[PDB]
Amino acid sequence: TTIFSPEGRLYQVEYALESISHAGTAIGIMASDGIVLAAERKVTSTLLEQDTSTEKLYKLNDKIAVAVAGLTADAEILINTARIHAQNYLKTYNEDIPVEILVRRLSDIKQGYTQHGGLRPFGVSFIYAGYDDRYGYQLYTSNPSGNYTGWKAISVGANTSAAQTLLQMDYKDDMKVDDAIELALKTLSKTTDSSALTYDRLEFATIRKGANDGEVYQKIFKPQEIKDILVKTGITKKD
Amino acid sequence: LFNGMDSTSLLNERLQHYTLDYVSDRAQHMKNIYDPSSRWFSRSVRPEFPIEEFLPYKTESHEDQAKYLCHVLVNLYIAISSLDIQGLISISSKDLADLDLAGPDFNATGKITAKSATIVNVNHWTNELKNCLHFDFPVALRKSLATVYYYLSLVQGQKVYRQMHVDMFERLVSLDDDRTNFTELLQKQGLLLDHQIMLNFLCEFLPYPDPDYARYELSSKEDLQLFRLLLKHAHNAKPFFDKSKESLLVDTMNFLLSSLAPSTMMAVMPIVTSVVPYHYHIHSKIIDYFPFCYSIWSSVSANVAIDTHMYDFVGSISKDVHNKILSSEHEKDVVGVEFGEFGIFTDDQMTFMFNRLQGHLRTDGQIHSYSRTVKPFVYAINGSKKDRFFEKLVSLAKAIETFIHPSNNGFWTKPNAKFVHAFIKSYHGRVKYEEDICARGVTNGICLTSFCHEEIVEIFLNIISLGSQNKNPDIANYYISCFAYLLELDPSNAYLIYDKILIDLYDTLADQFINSRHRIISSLKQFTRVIRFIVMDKLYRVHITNVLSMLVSKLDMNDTNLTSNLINGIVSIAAFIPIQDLTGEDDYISFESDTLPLVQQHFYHIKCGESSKTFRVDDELLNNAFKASTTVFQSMLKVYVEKIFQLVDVDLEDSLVTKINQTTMILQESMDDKIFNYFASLLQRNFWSNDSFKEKDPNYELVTIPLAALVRRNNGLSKELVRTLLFHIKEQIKRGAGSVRSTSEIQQRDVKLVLYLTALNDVLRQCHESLLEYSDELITFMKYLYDNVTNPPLDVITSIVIHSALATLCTTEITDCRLFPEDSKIPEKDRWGGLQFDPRRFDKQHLSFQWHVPSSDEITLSISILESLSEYCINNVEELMKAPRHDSEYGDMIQKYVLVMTHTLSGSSLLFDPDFNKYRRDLDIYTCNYYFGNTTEEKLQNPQYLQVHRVRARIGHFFHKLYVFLSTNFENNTNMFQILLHGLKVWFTDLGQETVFNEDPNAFIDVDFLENVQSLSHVNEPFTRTNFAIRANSLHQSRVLLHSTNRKASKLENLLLVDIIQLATSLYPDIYKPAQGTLVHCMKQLVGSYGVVINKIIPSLEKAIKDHDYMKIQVILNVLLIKKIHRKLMTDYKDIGRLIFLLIECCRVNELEIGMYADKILTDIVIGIKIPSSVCVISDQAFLPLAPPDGTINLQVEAVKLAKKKKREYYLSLLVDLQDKLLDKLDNEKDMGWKIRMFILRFVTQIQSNLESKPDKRAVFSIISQISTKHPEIIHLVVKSLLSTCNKIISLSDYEYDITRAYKNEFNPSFVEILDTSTTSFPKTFTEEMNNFDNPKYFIDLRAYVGWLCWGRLMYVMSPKALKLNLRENELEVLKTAGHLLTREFLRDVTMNLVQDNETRGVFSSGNVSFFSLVILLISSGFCE
Amino acid sequence: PSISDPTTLLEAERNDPDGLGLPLKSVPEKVDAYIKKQFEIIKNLEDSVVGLNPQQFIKTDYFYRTSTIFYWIKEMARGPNKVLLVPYLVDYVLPFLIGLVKHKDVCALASLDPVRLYAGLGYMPIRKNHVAAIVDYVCSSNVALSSNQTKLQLAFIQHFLSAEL
Repeated sequence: TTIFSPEGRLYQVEYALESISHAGTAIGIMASDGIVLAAERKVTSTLLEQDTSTEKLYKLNDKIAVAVAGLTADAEILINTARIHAQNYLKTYNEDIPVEILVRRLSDIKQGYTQHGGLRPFGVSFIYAGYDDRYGYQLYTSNPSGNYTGWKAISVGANTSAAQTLLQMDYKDDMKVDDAIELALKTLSKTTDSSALTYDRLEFATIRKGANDGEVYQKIFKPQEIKDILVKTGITKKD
Repeated sequence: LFNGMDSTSLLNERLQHYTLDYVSDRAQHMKNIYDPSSRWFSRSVRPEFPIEEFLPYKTESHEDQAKYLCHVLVNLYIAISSLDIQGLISISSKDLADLDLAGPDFNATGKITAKSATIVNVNHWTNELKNCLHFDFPVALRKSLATVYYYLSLVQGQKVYRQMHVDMFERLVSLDDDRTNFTELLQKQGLLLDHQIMLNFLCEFLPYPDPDYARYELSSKEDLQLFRLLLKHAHNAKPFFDKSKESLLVDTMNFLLSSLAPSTMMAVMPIVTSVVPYHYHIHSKIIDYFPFCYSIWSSVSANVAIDTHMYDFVGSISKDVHNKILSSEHEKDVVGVEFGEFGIFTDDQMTFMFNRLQGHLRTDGQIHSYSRTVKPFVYAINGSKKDRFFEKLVSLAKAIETFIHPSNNGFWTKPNAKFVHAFIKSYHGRVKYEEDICARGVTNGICLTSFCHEEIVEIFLNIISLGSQNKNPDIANYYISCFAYLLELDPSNAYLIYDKILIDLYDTLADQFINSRHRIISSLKQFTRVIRFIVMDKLYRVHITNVLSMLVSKLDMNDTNLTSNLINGIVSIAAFIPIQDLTGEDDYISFESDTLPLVQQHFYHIKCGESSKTFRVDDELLNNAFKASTTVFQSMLKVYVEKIFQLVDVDLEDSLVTKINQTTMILQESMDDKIFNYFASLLQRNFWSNDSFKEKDPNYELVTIPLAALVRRNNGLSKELVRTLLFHIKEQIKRGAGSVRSTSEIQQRDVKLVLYLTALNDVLRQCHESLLEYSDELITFMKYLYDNVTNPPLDVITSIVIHSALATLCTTEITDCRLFPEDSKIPEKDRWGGLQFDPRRFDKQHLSFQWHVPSSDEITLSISILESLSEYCINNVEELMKAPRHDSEYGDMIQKYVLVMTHTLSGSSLLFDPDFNKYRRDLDIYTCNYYFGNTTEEKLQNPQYLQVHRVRARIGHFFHKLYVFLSTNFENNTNMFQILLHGLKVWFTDLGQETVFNEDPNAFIDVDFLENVQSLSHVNEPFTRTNFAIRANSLHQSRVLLHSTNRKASKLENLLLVDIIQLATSLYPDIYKPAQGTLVHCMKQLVGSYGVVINKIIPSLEKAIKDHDYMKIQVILNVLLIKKIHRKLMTDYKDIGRLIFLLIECCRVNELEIGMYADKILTDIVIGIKIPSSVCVISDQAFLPLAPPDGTINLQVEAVKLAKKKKREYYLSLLVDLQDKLLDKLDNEKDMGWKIRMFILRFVTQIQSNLESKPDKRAVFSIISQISTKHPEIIHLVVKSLLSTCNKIISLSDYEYDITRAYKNEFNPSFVEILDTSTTSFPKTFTEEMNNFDNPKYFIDLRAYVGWLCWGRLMYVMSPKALKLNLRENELEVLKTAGHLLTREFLRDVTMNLVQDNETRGVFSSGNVSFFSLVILLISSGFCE
Repeated sequence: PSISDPTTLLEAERNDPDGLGLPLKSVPEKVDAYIKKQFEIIKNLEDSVVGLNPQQFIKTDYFYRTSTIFYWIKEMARGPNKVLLVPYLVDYVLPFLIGLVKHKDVCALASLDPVRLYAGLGYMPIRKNHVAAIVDYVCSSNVALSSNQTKLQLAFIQHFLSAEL
């Protein structure tokens, strides 16, 4: 009902934070030449359509992606608002939206749903990723409170604490995107509740530069490409 | 028989040693059992209601109760003198050669036959003795048992079930068991118990000089729970500490006083309250420590932790001196302790406590236990010098009066409500304690007078009036509960309480409070509490039938809460009053012309402002107005039935529907035959001529349970009621009811058919022998009902007809619950209160109940119905087994006959017998009434016993023939598997007792409901004939449900259990969840059944993992998580080995949520149980009191010591083997991820940290090498497991390889020395030693306490000289293996990984500090480089 | 108290005929004289503040002494030390606290609360011996008190009488 606890703390935000603390794990890592996003997906359903095109990971425009921990129903309302804002910026300025302007845009909407008592807050945590000329490769996180922070590597959702410790000891400022592929897969295999990692339990993506000077490219990996980085990395659930 | 107890002359000398050598006459034994001067004397008070003499069959002989107890005591002795107080080793009857059971270890249930098996578990045989305590045994055998359960409750070294052992001593020393104070009888027998074993165990909760050797610490929840449990045992045993040891009080105080400091306050104060006895010698008295308690208490603010122990102390000392002054024993025990104005309290102490008492009710709320708080004040009052005490109580009540008032809610409300209730309850407990001394002796003049009960009403009447109007209804109930205690004192002031409750009750029923729902509800609550006292007084009794008809006419279909409070009043009126016309053919009498005039005059007098003591009327007018009051009952019942038919359509709660059935039946049992005949002809006319079954889901029970209660009272009504019902059933089937299919709902076209069928089911369950008349007709109607209706929801109802028909014929139960019997018993018509407060309430001529005991004609009908309806259903399904169809009809037909075959097994359930499979001793203490006889000899010499068993078997064989049919043709079809599983559940469970249909609402009055209505605190059996009747019914019912059904299989149970195990493993949730519940129940029924279940589930998981049978694997892991299977895994070392490797293979199945369930099971297997190696620190008095005279039992306890020892070692060789096979898997598999790798670490850590387990350097190397995984949590687990393995090696040196020193007080390690602080200059030696940094003479790590208040005890201290280890070779090699791997590089990357995990938490860990302290030992010992 | 013997403790507590024993804790005589000397230093330093405004009162040695003894009383009045303070009530502590109440702007510049402290001292565990001296002190009429001090004395007599019902 958006009233303070006597400590000056918001009960609804704390309960929304309890909800996302169950909501599946996501890791993001910022290499010297690209960003990696990975998310672990609890497929307890055989008849759920794996090889559906998205669940945890989404495009916001041609150079920005997100991972979702939380309610996917809540996330998709924010994701569409961010997509509309990215194209409305591109229409106005003829230029691609800077990552800080969009990440904090979704952090200002999520704060409003925490102040007015007719609205429940959004049960979603986002690990944003992208490139722009103002900064370069940027990795941000945002949570049900409307707080947002810049990171070199971060986890959200379940098992955050184990994942942050594993990131901290292996992360290097000068590492390449293929080292961040390896690291994010290792971290998730060293954090997972499921017995071993496999291509349908895993959502993956990258924000590389490629060979051509003007390019930045956002491969949100199809299952067969994820099977290749799995067998190359030594996670290798292979015949 | 292992025990030797088959010998007649050993039984004879055992019986005589246990003093169970009773005289063979019932009459002479029942005489000398209550004679203080007799060899066999178990009770000082004779029971007023001998509840087992009112049964219609021969309960077991005192000779056979003696025989049963003697068997229990030799087996309880063998269990304790064999030293296995944890019970887990599970010695087999096979281990007798070298010269299978579940439940009892925690949360036990009793297998009450003394059969050929001997189990040697202390937890099993104490549960048998808890059941034996239902009968009697001499106080000299009670002395022995109180001695045993004292020392057996103080055992150390293993994980005993201490809580039921403490509660066993508490039952043996009871202050009230049928008004007998067994502590004072045991004190007269000369029971003496050792305070030093208790005091020492409580002193293990004091701070120990080395942090590493402190055996118990508060804040840890298990040790806090253990402390609270031993404190309870210290309180219960305190009265048996020896009077003649004159120094005991002063020496125990001298020890505890000197131990008192801020660190020890929370231990020492409860130890002082609990252990120190109240002895009163010429020189030393417990009252000398009042100045000391007032010194602690007077110097601190009100705090719950300090205040609860000192109210308990001074309260129980006050109660003891008061009790000793009233008893004759004060000339021995309290001479020179005079009772004063305030008891033992001086004026300043009582002035202080009254100030401290209001200090909590008005300012700080610091009370926890109110019954302890009020006890100094209740036992302060001198009944001959009272005026200065009552002057403090009027001024206490005046201080708190404003904090009671209903608009003043806050923190003080719960304090005040509970203080008022506890003071009034406790004062009434004092009054009724000393009234009982007065009744058989003399009055001391410290005893309270009438003037004191008057003064108490004058103080508390306004308080109870204000507090009963509270906004919280549980707070209001505390004050409303006080009125009954104030009326039970019989004060001269009692008119003040009755006048108030009449005024408010007339003002509610006249709608004067219509805006104020708390006045409506609280006045109904107040009136309900006092009906039983208003009924006895000749003036206020004129009001009750006027109130009864006003309550009945006010019953409501909208307000379910008002209806509940009206029904409380109506049943409370009904339970105490005879619903009878008392008019003497006085043709002048009328309610309108005598009663209602006088009621208006009394009410008008009372409401003017006058007391009822001013109201004058002739006894002639009063008796005419009372007699006239009884003529109004038939019009009240007309409105009652009319309201009951309106409640059939209301959306009621099950609790209120049940309460409405209870009031309707209590009314019927209170009627004379005149009023009841009118009500019975009124309950059947309205039933046929109703407009009252309209809604989707009617309350059929509200009319059909009343019709069945008519038929319970009068068998003659059944013929026309049943005949008319079955005519109305046949008509509804002809109109097409039940001919349109639906599933999970009764259609609205079927509601009248459901009414007549449920009315038929209920009426049949009460027909008893009236069924013989129309039995043929009912059987031919039952066939017709199975032929003509096929809707699945109606099959459950139509099949329950046979249950109810069969059940009546073979059930033993009370027919008569009447308030007054027969229309023909001797009590005069002056009986308006139900004899509740008379001596003749207990009279055998008042309590001549009448029972349905089954006839030979009714059993012959029962067997005839059973075999006819079962043959019918077998033959009908077998004709559908030819040519199956997938049609919806085909399934619903199969379900019907299978359902019918489940309700022929119910009801006839009382004819089956668990022991039939043994035939082709056994002392059953509970003699549930059987028909074929209690002996094997009787049972098999009746051909109806064999005929009944033949049918059970033939229905069971049909359920297997059906399971193969359904699994081959219809393996998807869930509802007929659910019906089959319910058929199998009933077939496995209901042998000789009824377990389904046991707890659902029925046409007997509820014993808990009538006990809640008629029970009154500190009053003995304040009950009427209805309540005595249903208590005698409850007794026989208990014996039937306490009769043990555990048995060994006959091949048919195994075939059917294997089908239950298959269905429990099935892939459909709707089959497996029922089947797993059935499996739990069928395991309870069979011995060794867990072995048969795990023998099937382990191979099946192995086959499923091989086959990639995802779905089945997760179902199997849900079977392993069944509490009964899961708990048995922990104590099953032979199959846990193969289970663990199979769960490790399951931990790499990536599908569904498998691996996550196997991880949960493996996480729980880390709480597996180890066996202490000869770690049993016990007194010989834990078993020597029960040692029989004979030479043979010594040799048998020596045999069990040896055999069990081998089993313990065999379980310790399986865990060592499993450790080695997991470490093998840990080193061999370089790629095993982390969750599984961390399962080998925790499991090996638990085996390597236990003191019984031998050290192993490969464990240490393998666990240390997991640093190389770089996983944070594996590194945390490695430092913790290294530390735990080395703290064991260190302690193996300090205990000097004698593991038992770990569990002995009076052993202190060689680095601990004992200082005598009594020495003549020690107080200054300590302050100059505590200043000494240069050359310390000793040290005190942890916390000091000795010398804060005073010196004088032994202080434990740590010496200056360093801890050099005196280890042996194997221990030296493991520490050198750690020290060799404790490299600079290992330390560097351990510490770096602790730094990086702590980056967000920023905590300080004592586990890391003790790791550097361990490294320093390896450095200083030269093991580390 | 660190009594040399359990029986010497028992005799010493039985020696008061009222059956309430000695105080559980007591200040040793040199420590007692140190405590009393801090208040006598404050009483002699009163001359150094007679003329001056709160802003420079905050800069005096008298105020630094007073602010320290406030924090000492306030910490002694919590937890296990209230009994140590009841011997100093009528001679030093209560006279000191009504003394502070005249300086209401000094109690605003420094966040002191003599009112809440003194009123709260009425709830301390006061012995039967001390009740009569507390009563004679609060029942002493001095015309030297301003309304704030006399209504504080009534506020004490409110939380004292209610805590002495």
